Amino acid sequence: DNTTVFTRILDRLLDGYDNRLRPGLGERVTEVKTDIFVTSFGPVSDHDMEYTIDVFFRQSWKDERLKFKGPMTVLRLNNLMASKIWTPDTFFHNGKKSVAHNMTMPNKLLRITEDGTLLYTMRLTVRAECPMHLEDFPMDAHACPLKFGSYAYTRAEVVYEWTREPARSVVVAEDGSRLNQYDLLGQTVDSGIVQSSTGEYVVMTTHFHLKRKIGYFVIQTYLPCIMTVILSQVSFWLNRESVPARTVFGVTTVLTMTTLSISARNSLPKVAYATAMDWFIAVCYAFVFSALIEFATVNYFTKRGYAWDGKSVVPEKKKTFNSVSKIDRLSRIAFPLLFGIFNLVYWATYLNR
Amino acid sequence: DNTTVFTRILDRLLDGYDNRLRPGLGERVTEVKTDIFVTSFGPVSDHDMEYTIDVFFRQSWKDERLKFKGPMTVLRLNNLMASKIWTPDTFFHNGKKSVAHNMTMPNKLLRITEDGTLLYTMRLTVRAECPMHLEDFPMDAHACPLKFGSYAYTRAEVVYEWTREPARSVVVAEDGSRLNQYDLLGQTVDSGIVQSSTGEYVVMTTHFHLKRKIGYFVIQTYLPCIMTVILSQVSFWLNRESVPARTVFGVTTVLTMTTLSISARNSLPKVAYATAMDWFIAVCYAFVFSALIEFATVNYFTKRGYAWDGKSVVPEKKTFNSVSKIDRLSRIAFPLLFGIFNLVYWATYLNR
Amino acid sequence: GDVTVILNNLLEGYDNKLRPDIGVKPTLIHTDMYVNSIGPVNAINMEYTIDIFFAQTWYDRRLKFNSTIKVLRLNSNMVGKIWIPDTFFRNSKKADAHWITTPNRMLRIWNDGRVLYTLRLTIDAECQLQLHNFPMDEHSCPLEFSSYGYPREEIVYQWKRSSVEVGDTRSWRLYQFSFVGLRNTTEVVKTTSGDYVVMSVYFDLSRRMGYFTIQTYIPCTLIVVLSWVSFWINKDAVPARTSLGITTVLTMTTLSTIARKSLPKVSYVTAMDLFVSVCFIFVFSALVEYGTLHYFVSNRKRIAKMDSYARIFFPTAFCLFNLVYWVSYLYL
Amino acid sequence: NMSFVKETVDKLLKGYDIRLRPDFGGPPVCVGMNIDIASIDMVSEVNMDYTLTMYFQQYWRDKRLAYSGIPLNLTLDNRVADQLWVPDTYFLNDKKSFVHGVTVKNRMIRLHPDGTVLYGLRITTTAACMMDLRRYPLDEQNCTLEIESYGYTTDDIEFYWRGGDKAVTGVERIELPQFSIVEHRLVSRNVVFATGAYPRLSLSFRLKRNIGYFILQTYMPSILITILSWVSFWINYDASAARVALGITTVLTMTTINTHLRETLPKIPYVKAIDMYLMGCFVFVFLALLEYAFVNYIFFGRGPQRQKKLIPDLTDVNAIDRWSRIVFPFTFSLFNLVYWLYYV
Amino acid sequence: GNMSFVKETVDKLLKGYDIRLRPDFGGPPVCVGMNIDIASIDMVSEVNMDYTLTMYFQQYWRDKRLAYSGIPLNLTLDNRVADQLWVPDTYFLNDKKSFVHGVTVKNRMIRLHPDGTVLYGLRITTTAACMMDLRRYPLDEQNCTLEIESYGYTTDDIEFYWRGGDKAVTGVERIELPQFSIVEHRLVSRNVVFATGAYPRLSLSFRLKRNIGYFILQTYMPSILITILSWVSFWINYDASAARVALGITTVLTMTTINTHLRETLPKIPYVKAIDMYLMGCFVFVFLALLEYAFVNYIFFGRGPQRQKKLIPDLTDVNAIDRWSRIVFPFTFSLFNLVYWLYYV
Ligand SMILES: *[C@@H]1O[C@H](CO)[C@@H](O[C@@H]2O[C@H](CO)[C@@H](O[C@@H]3O[C@H](CO[C@H]4O[C@H](CO[C@H]5O[C@H](CO)[C@@H](O)[C@H](O)[C@@H]5O[C@H]5O[C@H](CO)[C@@H](O)[C@H](O)[C@@H]5O)[C@@H](O)[C@H](O[C@H]5O[C@H](CO)[C@@H](O)[C@H](O)[C@@H]5O)[C@@H]4O)[C@@H](O)[C@H](O[C@H]4O[C@H](CO)[C@@H](O)[C@H](O)[C@@H]4O[C@H]4O[C@H](CO)[C@@H](O)[C@H](O)[C@@H]4O[C@H]4O[C@H](CO)[C@@H](O)[C@H](O)[C@@H]4O)[C@@H]3O)[C@H](O)[C@H]2NC(C)=O)[C@H](O)[C@H]1NC(C)=O
Ligand SMILES: CCCCCCCC/C=C/CCCCCCCC(=O)O[C@H](COC(=O)CCCCCCCCCCCCCCC)COP(=O)(O)OC[C@@H](O)CO
Ligand SMILES: CCCCCCCC(=O)OC[C@H](COP(=O)(O)O[C@@H]1[C@H](O)[C@H](O)[C@@H](OP(=O)(O)O)[C@H](OP(=O)(O)O)[C@H]1O)OC(=O)CCCCCCC
Ligand SMILES: CCCCCCCC(=O)OC[C@H](COP(=O)(O)O[C@@H]1[C@H](O)[C@H](O)[C@@H](OP(=O)(O)O)[C@H](OP(=O)(O)O)[C@H]1O)OC(=O)CCCCCCC
Ligand SMILES: CCCCCCCCCCCC(=O)OC[C@H](COP(=O)([O-])O)OC(=O)CCCCCCCCCCC
Ligand SMILES: CCCCCCCCCCCCCCCC
Ligand SMILES: CCCCCC
Ligand SMILES: [Cl-]
Ligand SMILES: [Cl-]
Ligand SMILES: [Cl-]
Repeated sequence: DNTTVFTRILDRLLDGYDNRLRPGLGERVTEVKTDIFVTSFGPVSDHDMEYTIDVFFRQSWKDERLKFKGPMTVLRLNNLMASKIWTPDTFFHNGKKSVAHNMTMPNKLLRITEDGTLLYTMRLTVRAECPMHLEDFPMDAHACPLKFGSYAYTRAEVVYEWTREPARSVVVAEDGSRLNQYDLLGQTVDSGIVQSSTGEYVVMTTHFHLKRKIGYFVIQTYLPCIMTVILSQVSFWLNRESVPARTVFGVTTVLTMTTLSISARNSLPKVAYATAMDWFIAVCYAFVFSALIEFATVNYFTKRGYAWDGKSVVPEKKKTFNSVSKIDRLSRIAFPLLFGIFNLVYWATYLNR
Repeated sequence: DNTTVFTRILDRLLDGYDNRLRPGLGERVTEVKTDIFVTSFGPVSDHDMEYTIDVFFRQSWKDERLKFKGPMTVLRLNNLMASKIWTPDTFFHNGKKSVAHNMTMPNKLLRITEDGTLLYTMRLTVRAECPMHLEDFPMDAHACPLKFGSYAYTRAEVVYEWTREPARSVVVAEDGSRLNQYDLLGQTVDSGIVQSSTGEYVVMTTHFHLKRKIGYFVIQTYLPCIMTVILSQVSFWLNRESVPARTVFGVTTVLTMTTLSISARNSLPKVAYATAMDWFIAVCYAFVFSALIEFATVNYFTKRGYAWDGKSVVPEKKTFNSVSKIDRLSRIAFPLLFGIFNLVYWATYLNR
Repeated sequence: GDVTVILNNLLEGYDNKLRPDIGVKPTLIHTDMYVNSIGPVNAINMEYTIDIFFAQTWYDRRLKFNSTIKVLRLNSNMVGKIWIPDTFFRNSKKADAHWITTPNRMLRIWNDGRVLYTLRLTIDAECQLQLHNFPMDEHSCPLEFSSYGYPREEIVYQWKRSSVEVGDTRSWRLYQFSFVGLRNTTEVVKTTSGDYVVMSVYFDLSRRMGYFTIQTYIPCTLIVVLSWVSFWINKDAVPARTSLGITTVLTMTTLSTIARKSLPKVSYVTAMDLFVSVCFIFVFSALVEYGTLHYFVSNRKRIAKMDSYARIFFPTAFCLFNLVYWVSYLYL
Repeated sequence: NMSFVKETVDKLLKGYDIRLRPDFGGPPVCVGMNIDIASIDMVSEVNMDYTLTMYFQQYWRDKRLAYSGIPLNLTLDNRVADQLWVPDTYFLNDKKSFVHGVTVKNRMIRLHPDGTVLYGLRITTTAACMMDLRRYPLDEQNCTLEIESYGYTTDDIEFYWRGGDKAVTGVERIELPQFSIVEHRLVSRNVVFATGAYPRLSLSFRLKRNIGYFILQTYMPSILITILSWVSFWINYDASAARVALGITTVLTMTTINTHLRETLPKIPYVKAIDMYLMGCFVFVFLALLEYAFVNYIFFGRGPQRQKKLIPDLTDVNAIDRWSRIVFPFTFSLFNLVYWLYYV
Repeated sequence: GNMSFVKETVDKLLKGYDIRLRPDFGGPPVCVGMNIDIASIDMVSEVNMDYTLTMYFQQYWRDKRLAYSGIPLNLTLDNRVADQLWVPDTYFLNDKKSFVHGVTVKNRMIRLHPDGTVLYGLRITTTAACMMDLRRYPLDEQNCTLEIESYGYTTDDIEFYWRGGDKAVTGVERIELPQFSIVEHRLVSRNVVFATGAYPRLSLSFRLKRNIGYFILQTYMPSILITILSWVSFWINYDASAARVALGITTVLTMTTINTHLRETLPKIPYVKAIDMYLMGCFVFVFLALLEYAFVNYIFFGRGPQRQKKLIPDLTDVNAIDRWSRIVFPFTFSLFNLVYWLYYV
């Protein structure tokens, strides 16, 4: 049997090993090198201000107690032996009940080099806080953070560093994107120190930059509002004696704008400030209500309740007929031009920034 | 001491026992007698095509390694000692996510008779798949299955049987009903063999027969549709010169039928075929457009734009429009056809 | 190793089933709390979420040791080996610790026997809300904790002066509420098992009305203003003013229906309900005005000037009602 | 002294057999129980269940755990409960339950010098409660929690309420937004199964629904729409567009209100009390529209015939309108009086 | 075949067994043959972009340490022995959530054979990600895959293969999804290069075709019928402004409501779907129908007095415009339907 030597080496590895103590205790500071491979950037939840990310999290350190000699250079350790060895107690500061995958077996691995170098990899699904400012919604951008560090060990005991330079130490898979209404522009990587009542701790931070895609909201909200505003202006071209028809135009357009405003806010969380979409909806409501007020003003000055018969002739100022309203003729030009100017100003203001 | 022989027997019961091997391995087939007491038939989810059931599951078998002699005739084993012996690896073939209750303690019981007979009872909640065909919805009936058997042992190793006659081995409690829109007519019990890539396995099956209650949908969908259809016909009795009013009748009834059609399928899975309710809604929809098209045709043949003033006189054939003969015929034809359609529909669907 | 032998010696003869000073005096616990964030306030379920670092300090004479090392800093490995208080949150509906990547706990033992034990927790805590002044309501939500089994004669908890502390509240998940302040209290609660020292932290929250102004108040006011346009239309246009009236009434009914979606099914009148009901009364009266005007003008035959009177009366009454309502509910 | 207490506790657990009940060959163990209700969370009509948080305490004597020389109640660490026999209590109608586990398992074990054991748990449990909604929302419900022993019979274990009628406390402090607790009851009996008798305890609550929410949500909108339907009676008969618009709008609004109200709640097959009121309002508005349909038909289909030839009278639209004005409010008031006297 | 002899054999096999070493630790790679029996595919979700799948997952591999003689039958052992034996570190790469069923016991199978072959079976339900391209929705076809990989072992240690070839996966033909139909399934075996070393990989892919029957009843027919409803306006006289305006306003608002309501039950994708194109076309049709009457009314009541004072269809005659609309609107709608259905189907 050629496998007895390996069993002998594995049996004697943990002789006198105390896993309650970090490596190099009382002699130096434990050095942990970390790197992250994001296999997919999960969906972003605006209602919860949370985002999901599935990662391969790799840590590496040195433990002189676990040195060995033999024909083999690297030893793989099973889960039972890995639980009997000290490992860093890394945790995510802004975590929201992440999950460690356990199908078919615990998706983690521990390797030991002959010189005492430990490599420890695991597969995680991290849900993390991404607080948002939705003032520029739906044309806003965010920088979602991911911060992690040791829970119990201060900077005088355990310190974290990036394996490569910080830019290249977090690698995102090319095909690993699960975003529907966002674009991952890039990431920034940094490290620092955080104070607390228990002491000073090392923190490793990664910001992911996201930009919202406006395509869904253009179809959902903006275009119906524009069509409603255009529809309200069609009433200017009807004869002033069609009182019920123009009233129907006004009331139906106002009701449609109210319904659109109510439906539009269902996407966001219930924030207590106005977004960019709210201003657009408010201006469109103002235009529709102004069109109805214009009809009311026109109806105020209408004298006769009957329309033009069809056969009679109207002289210049027997049976007489109402004249075409001057308010209607001016409104036909004023309303579309002002709405177009407002659209130009709005889209220039919000898209450029 | 009085309470020392029991401790001695319990200690000596497990000496030399190997729980990795089934009873009679390599000598005979292990026979398991099974029975079920349904404490409550849980709700049925049409959208997910599944149902919940709460049961007391009883299994019994023979283990000659565990026979004993003493003052007692039957012993009870706690959860730890119960975990130290062999038990069947029974599982539900169509189960989705089952639960074994353990409040306050594990809801399990293991009893051993002096001859070596083991009785093992558990309390379970099982969510099981019940595929449904909804062509006759909401007047449809289903037979939801519950299948179970050994996961690892083939028919040559473990076989299941019913403790009594198969009909009498599954007992449903009288008060155990948590159904809201279904009636449990009964159940049928059977057993068989299933082939698979690993071998042949014994399967024990129980089909529960359910019939949907139509009361909810009659109020929710059918009566609004019938009222909308009746409403659309009221326009036949208004004078032909009231052009805006009859147009309002037509458009509003059309919108109501469209909304009802959209909302009818809300509480159903996205099946690719038409149910019985869809045909009823479609026929009512056709009736409403028939009424509106009738009004359009009547309006096409109206000459004068003014109605009959209360003072004038209409000479027999200032002139006035006569009452449309399309309206006079439509006043009876539309209700008669709708009544005949309802008679045919409810006759052909209530006894299918 | 020096630390290994010390740890081994400390655990020799230790019995974690027993308190320190089991039959001498009560065990004094000093508590401390860092609030990472106060999650959303779920008004429907009468609960709120909170994330904390919870720390407890006490003395154990069994853990004294003499050595050059003044303190041992340890991860969660030794937490299950020594006695720990059985602290629990009384008003908690659902709580959980954190276990990724490892258990988020920390232990520290000093040479004089002082033990510090900290852990990260996420707690859902019930908060009963009085919604009479909704959406201008303020609440004081508690978070209570005590020992489950040890009465006041055996364990006594205590605050560490500046005990409860918070970080950057701008990053919190509060949207409908703004954090005003907090306070701490201690008391004795009597149960069938004995008397227990219960310690509470009250967080004061004040609702932000900006969302509801957009959602309910502005649309209802706009519909009420729309109902007044009927007073300027010609009285001969019977279908037009009738259409205005019915459209305003239906829209107000729909707004009333959807205003209550966020709230729970309380059985009393909130401040929003009064506003919606008054708007309903005004639009209904606007329709009834034209009804009586039409009946007196045509169907039946100062009354003719009803539109002129209404043009002044309705806006003035609406403004007066708004002034009284807002002054009553905001200032007084 | 901790050394003496440690020695006593070690003595008690040495030789203890967890597999045997306190009096194995003797009379049955009398297990007293009491409950302290911390909260009653949402009572769901859709799921037909209610959630209950409680402190559940059991009391029983065990001679093996008696100790002397220590005049104290030894409150031990909760982990030692795994080393002692405890009753196999469970709940029949429970669907999902758990013991809270922060910061540690919310579990208490306390010994007394005479061998008495107090065992406490903090339990949140969802329990089934089938509801009869025929009188909804003017209905009362009776929701129960059953407590039983899984394995033992009356010859081995006996249950009783510790403190009699005062066993369950904290009920008066409960408040629900939608319900009011009017009464709670305790029952103890022995269910005679085929294999002997089993002890049973039962905690029942009677819940009365609050009507105030539904008055604002459904009843007042329906009444207001029905009153709106009567405005058509004061409009001139020849204004067909306005009256038809009123009638159609009111009818469709009533249908919409009924449908949206019935969207919630389970798909029960029978008619609720709210459904009766909504159907009555629908009938009233439908009759209001049919009134104008009849008036218009009478005018524009009998005037030419009456002129050529030459309860209220059927040949005068004004008389029909006046009769409707008088009769519709009176009939609606009578219907409301009959409805509200019947269900209250 | 006495139990005592089998007990002796089983004790002998597990004595000195090292769980930490693979079956052929010093030798060539150990070949693991996998096969799957699909029990059901439950919830294909566009909102979450994933699908749920329940299966019996079996792995076969030869272990010379476990070879036994004398007993001529295959030994099915209690499932708890799996913890005492080496098993492959297999995992699913695109898994979001999964578990092994655990009632009445852990649904796990260990079977040994005289030559040392080990069969290890698990009943697993898995939620797996599937990013769906919804441009042609609801006339779309989706490709959803399950990837199987080894966490730590490279090709020098473990090899994967589908045992039985194309027949490795079973039960696909018996699945009945209400919204989809399984057109094809494929098995792929390959070696990925994630670093300096090759890793085995297996892939089970399915191609799903969506059923159009639900959408025909839900979306297409109501929109077509509303579009047909608008054309009734062309048969009413020009002077009946209330009726025609009511008809047009009702049609356009109903189309807007349908379009808004439909899209809320799907993820907020930024691009235009096939259903959106149809709804937008119907909206344009009803909008043009209303603008037709607006133009007719304007022509009459704003160029009749001027033309009388002064003194494609003919722009002066309102009736000619109406008749032209009667002929042209159905024809154009039918042409649009033809072009739409030919392009996507
Ligand atoms: C009804 O039935 C239920 C189902 O059967 C039943 O449920 C369970 O109860 C048990 C016991 O009460 C629970 O077990 C405790 O769980 C703790 C962890 O809890 C969380 O995690 C589990 C999932 O857990 C595993 O996963 C965690 C990570 O989450 C790992 O940390 C664990 O090691 C373990 O590992 C595997 O899986 C991982 C992937 O998940 C892999 O990555 C990993 O590699 C492992 O393979 C969740 O399920 C929990 O959720 C639930 O519970 C909470 C609270 O109740 C609920 O709020 C929530 O909603 C969920 O319902 C939770 O999230 C364990 O830490 C704990 O084990 C400790 O203590 C015991 C002694 O009591 C020790 O024997 C044990 O070794 C553990 O610790 C030691 O370690 C601690 C911590 O480091 C030390 O402080 C301590 O000193 C001690 O150290 C000593 O010994 C070590 C031995 O090796 C040594 O190494 C040390 O160096 C030292 O010397 C315990 O297992 C279980 O979680 C419940 N849930 C389930 C699903 O089983 C329920 O109780 C029944 N109820 C009734 C009334 O009958
Ligand atoms: C139910 C109603 C049905 C109405 C339908 C009527 C039919 C006619 C309409 C067709 C709509 C066309 C839909 C266009 C596709 C939807 C919008 C879209 O996705 O295009 C983007 C540009 O958007 C943008 O510039 C944002 C700005 C576009 C705003 C367009 C509105 C023009 C309003 C002018 C005022 C006129 C007033 C009238 C005055 C006379 C492309 O960006 P890019 O690929 O880089 O992705 C980056 C990231 O932002 C996601 O896109
Ligand atoms: C919110 C309050 C707003 C108050 C606005 C108050 C607006 C205001 O001052 O109205 C007066 C007038 C109404 O004009 P309009 O054409 O509607 O009405 C004609 C006007 O009243 C003539 O005076 C009448 O002739 P006459 O004298 O009897 O011989 C003629 O009678 P008939 O021939 O039909 O019989 C009427 O039809 O409007 C403007 O000219 C302003 C145009 C630009 C207005 C701005 C447009 C954007
Ligand atoms: C169930 C349907 C029943 C239909 C049965 C069909 C009943 C049927 O035969 O009606 C004929 C109908 C028009 O009849 P309707 O009564 O509407 O119109 C009268 C008719 O045009 C007379 O000819 C006119 O008298 P005159 O001599 O010119 O002076 C009279 O004018 P006046 O007296 O006002 O001056 C008009 O009122 O023309 C069709 O094409 C109907 C297509 C039916 C399509 C049906 C659409 C659904
Ligand atoms: C299941 C099949 C049922 C079919 C039953 C059909 C019976 C009713 C059909 C109409 C028959 C009829 O014309 O006589 C009703 C009388 C006299 O009418 P006329 O022919 O002399 O103009 O005029 C009247 O007095 C009738 C009252 C009309 C009131 C207007 C509203 C009618 C509501 C219509 C509901 C669909
Ligand atoms: C935080 C203070 C907010 C004060 C209200 C801001 C209103 C901004 C205009 C948005 C109006 C809603 C859209 C129109 C609804 C018909
Ligand atoms: C503010 C709208 C004015 C309309 C023209 C008088
Ligand atoms: Cl996203
Ligand atoms: Cl049901
Ligand atoms: Cl909030």
